[PDB]
Amino acid sequence: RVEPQWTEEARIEGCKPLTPLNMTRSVKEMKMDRAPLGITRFFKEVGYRVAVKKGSETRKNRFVGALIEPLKRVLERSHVFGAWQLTSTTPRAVFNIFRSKVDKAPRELHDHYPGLKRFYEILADLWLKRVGRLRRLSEEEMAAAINRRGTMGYQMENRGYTLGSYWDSGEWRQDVNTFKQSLLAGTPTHAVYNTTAKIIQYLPADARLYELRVLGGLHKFLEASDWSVAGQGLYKYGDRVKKAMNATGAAIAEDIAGWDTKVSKGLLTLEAHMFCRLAEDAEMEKEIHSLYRLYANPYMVVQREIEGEVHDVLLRGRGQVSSGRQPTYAANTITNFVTTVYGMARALDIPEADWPELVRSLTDGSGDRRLLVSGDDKVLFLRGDEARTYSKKAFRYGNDMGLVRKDMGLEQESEIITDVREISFCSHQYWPVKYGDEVHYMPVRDVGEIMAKASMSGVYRDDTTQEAWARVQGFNMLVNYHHIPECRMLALAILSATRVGLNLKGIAKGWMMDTEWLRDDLGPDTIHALVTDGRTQGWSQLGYVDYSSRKGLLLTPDKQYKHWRRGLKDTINSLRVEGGNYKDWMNKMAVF
Amino acid sequence: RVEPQWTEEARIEGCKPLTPLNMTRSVKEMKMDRAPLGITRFFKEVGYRVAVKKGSEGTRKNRFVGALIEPLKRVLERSHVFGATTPRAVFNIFRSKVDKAPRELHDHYPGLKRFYEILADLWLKRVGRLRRLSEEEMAAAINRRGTMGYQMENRGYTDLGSYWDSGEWRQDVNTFKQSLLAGTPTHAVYNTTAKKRIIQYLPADARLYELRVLGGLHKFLEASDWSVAGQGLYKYGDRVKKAMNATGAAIAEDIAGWDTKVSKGLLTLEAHMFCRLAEDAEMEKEIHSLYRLYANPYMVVQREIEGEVHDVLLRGRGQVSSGRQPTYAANTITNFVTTVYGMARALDIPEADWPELVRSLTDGSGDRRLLVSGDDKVLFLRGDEARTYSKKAFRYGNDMGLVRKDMGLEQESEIITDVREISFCSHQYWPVKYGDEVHYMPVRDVGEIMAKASMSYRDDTTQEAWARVQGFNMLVNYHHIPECRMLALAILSATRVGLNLKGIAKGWMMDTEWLRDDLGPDTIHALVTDGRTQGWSQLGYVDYSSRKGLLLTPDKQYKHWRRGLKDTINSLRVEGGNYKDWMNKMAVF
Repeated sequence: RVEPQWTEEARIEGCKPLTPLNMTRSVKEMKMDRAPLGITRFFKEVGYRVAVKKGSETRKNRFVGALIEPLKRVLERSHVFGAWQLTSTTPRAVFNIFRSKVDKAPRELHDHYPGLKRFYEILADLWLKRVGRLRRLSEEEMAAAINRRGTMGYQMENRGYTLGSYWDSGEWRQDVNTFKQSLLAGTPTHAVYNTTAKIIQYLPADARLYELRVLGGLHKFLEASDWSVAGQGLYKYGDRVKKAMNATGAAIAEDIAGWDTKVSKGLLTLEAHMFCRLAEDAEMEKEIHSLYRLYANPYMVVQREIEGEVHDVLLRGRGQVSSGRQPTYAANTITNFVTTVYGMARALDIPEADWPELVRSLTDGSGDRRLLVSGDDKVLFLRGDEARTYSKKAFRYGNDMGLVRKDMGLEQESEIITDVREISFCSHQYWPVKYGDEVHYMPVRDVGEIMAKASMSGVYRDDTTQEAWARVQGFNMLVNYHHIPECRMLALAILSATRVGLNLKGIAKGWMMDTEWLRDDLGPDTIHALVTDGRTQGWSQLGYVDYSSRKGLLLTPDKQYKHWRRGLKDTINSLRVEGGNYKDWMNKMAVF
Repeated sequence: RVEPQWTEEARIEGCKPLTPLNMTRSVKEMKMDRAPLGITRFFKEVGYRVAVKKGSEGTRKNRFVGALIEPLKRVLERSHVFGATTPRAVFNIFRSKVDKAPRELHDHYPGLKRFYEILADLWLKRVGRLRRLSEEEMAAAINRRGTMGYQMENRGYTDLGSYWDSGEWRQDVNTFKQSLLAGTPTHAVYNTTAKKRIIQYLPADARLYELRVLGGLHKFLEASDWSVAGQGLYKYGDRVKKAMNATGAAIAEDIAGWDTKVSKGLLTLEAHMFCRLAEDAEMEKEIHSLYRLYANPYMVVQREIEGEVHDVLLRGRGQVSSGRQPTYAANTITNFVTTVYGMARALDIPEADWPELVRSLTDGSGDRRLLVSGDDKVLFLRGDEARTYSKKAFRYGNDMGLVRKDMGLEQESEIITDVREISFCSHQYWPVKYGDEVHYMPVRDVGEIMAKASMSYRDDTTQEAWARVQGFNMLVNYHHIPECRMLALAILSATRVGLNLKGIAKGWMMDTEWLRDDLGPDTIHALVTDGRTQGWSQLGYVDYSSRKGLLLTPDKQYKHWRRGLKDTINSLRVEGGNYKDWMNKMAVF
């Protein structure tokens, strides 16, 4: 049907264009048994196979699901609970979703690249003074970050055991090394992204290792900058927000709808060029620029159903951001920060001569302008009069680049936030909680979502791997939500109904970062050392949210709520295995 | 006066001789001017400098710990080993402790080569080849607070840890790698430190080199049931008790001054075994070249003759150095092999049966088990194979130059039966009940325990952190000793919450994961009984009837100390500091 046609990529002065590489080698590895059908709008098709693969995986946890069963009435009536009921998605839906979310052409033609280039450079200059050059990741740094439970792709489905399994075999070593030769020469292998739906776009197991080896060092600057929250956990997000409000007073927190599909190849060029000025050696400079030649103009495969014939459809795009690659989070955060500050300076009449200082003040954390970035999520903190000017003028600079704000008019003025408790960052709001003599702001979300992710899971041994997965969520719920009464009561029930001495740290190694507090000997002072650095101690000093705020996103202490609390004891015992080493009631650690 | 080493270095069939290296490069870095005096008997003198420097140090009593255990000083001195530098006196120590010629001539080398090889063969099949240590791996093991040596003291470098981060060691170690690999090695003279026991340390450049090649020896010792490398003192007891239950009779003999009694011939079987275990052929040259400096070494020691202090250069042969990363690993394997060889020769174990002995011992199967840690061992045998070993085996040791401490040269070994009287790593191991489980936990003279916590002035927030670190250690390893738990709890109550426990004093301490302010009873449970127990009320003690001798008795002075522990804690408490709630409420008053 429709055949794709798009505007030519604009070239940017002082930048190296990300020219496409010869991808004839990688398309060999897919084997389409037919010719294109051309039903896509942005993505040009190359061919379709027939019923080569399907997409399957998700069960409710017996331990968590039984503890929150008495609560299922209130959670569904007043909260976002049960909104994750989605069977293994049929290939028709994965196509209509791919056509209505990713089949969009980014805006690659706009005159904001000159200003955006200098902001990328000014950030690159500050980075080199205070952190240094981007050092490649060694073999030990990769292993700590790799997702051990990952599929290696159809392209290496034939090779053998399937990611952690092949990290121990040792076959990954020359994989990454053979890919350096393939990419810089321009004939890369295994460079077609795979598609999964639950649209995540993932690559084979190696090259991920190449990306992590070359672009995993971006983590250092984000940790060292007051505009990023890399490394720290949710329990520290709130006090960061409260610090920025006290200096500014007005906050603008806007989302971009489908950020991954709205990044242009030009932004991807200004990115590489910034990371080239950060590379350690000249060889690394070629490695970053050659990798972004594959990052831009990608190739991928998607399925469809078309009333009978499940197909395997290869497609190619331009300049879009890959959902499943590891170092994407770092790049997204940097390129968001840059695009946002550029529009801010353009709206506040900040002359270019003051731009080198603006980036330093924002990275150091001084001045009437503070910012907080984390992927597609940002909160801009500004002074009262500066925030009103940002509201009436700044959206024109975002819309030129193709970044349209979600649930808002194209030229609608930004909403100025006054109550710090109305600031949405990393899907959570932040409410004040009393810790002894100190008050800290702690992540609050709809309780329904919280409990839904603790119950809805892929397993490796069903039970006793499911039990371990239950208390691992129990520990997470106690560390990050001990201030919500419902979540501590549950977390302590989960910890009481699950066995002492399971492979907690060993299981869920890929997803779980900061696993230091995932141990059976955890106690109240463990959370204290995270929240207030140990300056507090005791269950009696671990505070809760205000009573007046125990509503809305959080549960109300009504008759149904009391009934669930009453039944928690019995349910814990109904879950306990005969003669298991079960910790004492962790529920005796909250006053009834 | 005379220097007649003339012990005619032995030759071993099938081994590469440890030929001496050209040390003309290293002696220049010593800047020696005067002529030898030749007071040494084994070590050959080359020259001495004049009073360039001396030695200064501070062994100070911790204000925090010392004040807590002061009411106990009366009884600790009456009944225990409590209360226990001059360049002149450093020399006369080194003359009576190190200035001894090792026995290099004996015909036990053929049999010892095979045992070195057959263990080298099992290790290749069960572990693999010896892999060099990466730079990260080197960091996790370096002692950050160490001197870099007199040769590099002039550079301005104040301590090893700070200039380990500079990265300039990489150029230092590679350039030094060329010298050692093909003659005229640089920075190759060992330097000496007093320890009131002469420590022999090598410059920071070489320390990193030996760690890069021979640091991976740790792994092989972790895979074998005859080492305790890696595991903490809280796991030593149960390892001893497991061996007793299969054998019944134990023999624990110490060698007096083991470092000074190893011969170069043993160092040749050492190097060659590690050469048979090296990953590549280049590593083989690296291990052998390093053992060319290890054998026939050079070193400088101070002395005071007629009121003149001198830096006296000397040279020996085939002795083992204290300050090396691979020395503990080597000394353990070397101790293991010389021991098993003697046991095979005394129990009449055919040479055709030796490959199974070394496997049974590594796997931990049979009526024959061994426990090795540096110069320390306990040989576990059956009741009647222990009677044969006691009467016949010392002759094989005495031939190799390894004479037993405080025993007759040919005196019969003493066969031990009571598990609680076995001595491994300066500790005995008494049975303690952890709920329904019983585990053997390390005991020792309490006088020696509490002394080390006191390091026996001035204060510093590192002196406070050093007391808290000693208090967490005392609580994990000696909570069964009642007095040590009370002291450990008193230390934890009088030390502030939130110091840099893990950061400072970390270099000597290994496995510091439980050094944390949120420690609690189940932290010790997860160590002793893998978490199968829980709660203070399940953290057991030694038998009351055994609260005597090595341990304190609950007499009037002990109770008096207990009463006064409350006020002493407070008297130490800084105003307005976050002090962990009385960790002493966790014991019965």
